[PDB]
Amino acid sequence: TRVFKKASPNGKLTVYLGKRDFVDHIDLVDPVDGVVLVDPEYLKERRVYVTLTCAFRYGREDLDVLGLTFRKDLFVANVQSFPPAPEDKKPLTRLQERLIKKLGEHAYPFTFEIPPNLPCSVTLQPGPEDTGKACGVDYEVKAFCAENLEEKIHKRNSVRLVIRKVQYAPERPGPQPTAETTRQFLMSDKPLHLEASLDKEIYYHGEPISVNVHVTNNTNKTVKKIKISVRQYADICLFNTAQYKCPVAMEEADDTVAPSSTFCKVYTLTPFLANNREKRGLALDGKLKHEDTNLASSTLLREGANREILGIIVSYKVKVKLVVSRASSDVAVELPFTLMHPKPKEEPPHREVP
Amino acid sequence: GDIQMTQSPSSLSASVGDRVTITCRASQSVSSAVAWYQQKPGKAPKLLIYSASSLYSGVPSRFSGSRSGTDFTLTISSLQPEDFATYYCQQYKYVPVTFGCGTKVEIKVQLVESGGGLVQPGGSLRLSCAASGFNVYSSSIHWVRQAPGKCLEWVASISSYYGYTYYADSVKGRFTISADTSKNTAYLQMNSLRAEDTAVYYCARSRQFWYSGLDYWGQGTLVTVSSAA
Amino acid sequence: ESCTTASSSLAKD
Repeated sequence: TRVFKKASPNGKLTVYLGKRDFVDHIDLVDPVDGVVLVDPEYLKERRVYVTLTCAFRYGREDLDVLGLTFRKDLFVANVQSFPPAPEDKKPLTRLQERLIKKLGEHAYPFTFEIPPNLPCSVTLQPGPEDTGKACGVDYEVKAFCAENLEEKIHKRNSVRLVIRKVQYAPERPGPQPTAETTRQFLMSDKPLHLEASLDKEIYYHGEPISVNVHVTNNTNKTVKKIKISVRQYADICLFNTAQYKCPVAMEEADDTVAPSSTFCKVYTLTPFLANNREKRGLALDGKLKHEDTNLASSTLLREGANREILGIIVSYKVKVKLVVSRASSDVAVELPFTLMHPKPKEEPPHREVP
Repeated sequence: GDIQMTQSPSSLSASVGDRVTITCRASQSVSSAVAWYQQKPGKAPKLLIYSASSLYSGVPSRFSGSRSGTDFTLTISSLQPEDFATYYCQQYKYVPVTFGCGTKVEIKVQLVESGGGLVQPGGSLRLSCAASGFNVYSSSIHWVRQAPGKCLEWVASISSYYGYTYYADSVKGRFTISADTSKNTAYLQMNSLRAEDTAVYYCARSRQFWYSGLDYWGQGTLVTVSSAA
Repeated sequence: ESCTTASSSLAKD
């Protein structure tokens, strides 16, 4: 197989890593295991450490202007690399031993443990004139040659690389999520009744989602127009919750449902980037350097989790909006669902110009 | 700049039920963004292997691939009597993705193209690609020309999920691509036509959300240009 | 003021 490598500006430091992503196995995330190549001839300060952090760009502007680097550090950890501690001892992994056999004693392994309850690698859709770093949530591996962590790490004395966490659809599709309502009216002897449902629960990006809706409109009033909104419930916990939401898929129908009438129809909606390009602030998945990505995956919240992660939560919900002859009589019905990657197989050979 | 995928085993034959090898030489570092296909005399060229390693669904295991540096090898341990074809090597790390000429070896889901024919030089025409069983919003669409007696060349591409259109230099601002997502169709308009345009063009599925090899394509359609009527 | 990420190969087993 193949292995990725990154070099420090000074050439003193050559990190080898295997995979730029990690399987969140739900129960676990694949450990960040890699190796470092050091040159003791160039190294004079004899102390080498490598850092993994899950770090978040504090949102866009600071001092009301974009710039600086306000990394709001969700979690940081660093490992003593050279010399390896006489205390810290863990078994070597197959990948890393293969690398050493490629390299020898000059290279030194490291293993990072990713606890659960950690955000998936996501990034907020930058605005059209955002030439700074795309603000968001991602993990970072940085190597350096320093006496101590206190030391002001020289950028020359250091090398960096970014990594992304990913999730994949559970094999068992979820049961159909449905939602039904019955809105009474002061002017209507009998209430309006609404029912909405989806074809399945699990979904893949780029494939259409199909909603059925049934209506009983036996009131004195009509259902004038019906609006279909696939919406992105993105919640953030930078200091507290914030249910900042943006529609992604918007479909309109003038399907008139009169008083004393029935209705039932199927619709299809398809999220994608292009239509929502101009909606600054949308959430997408992992972001490597500058590349085009896909729309944010259906972030999984663990059932056993306490829902207190100071990260980013991405969930997806469809809403049907019935307009009535004219009071806030118009009624919206909400239906959650999952929209996220199919089963994983390989790396992201993202397409771009040479 | 432009990438070349040369082929050493250009002409082989007289080989029955044996292990034979196929070497594609990459004009540049391409990592694993390389795929190999096979094509009969004038049929739909189907996928064989992508990323040089992952053999496709259903394809017999007698087909295998390997990569050494920028050099690429195909093995058939034993040539099954139907395997005789032209086998195409193609890098797909850079736009334009490029196909090299393949290997003649011999012995002594719905997708369809449409809208081709003959056109006078300097004319214009529309080419159609009906697709069925899948979705444009999950699958990229690609038109590729096959000049008879010349290698394959990607010419047109739509990322409907991103709404991006790629073309090659010989069709910059000259041939236009579009896709009726409602009708699940690809349309390509040809302007100011010349001799090079006379070839059989194919439309081909990708798997847009997560790119892989070109799996199932159409039957190909001829577009002819001639000074006569 | 940065470098370039490249790759490398291995042998199975």
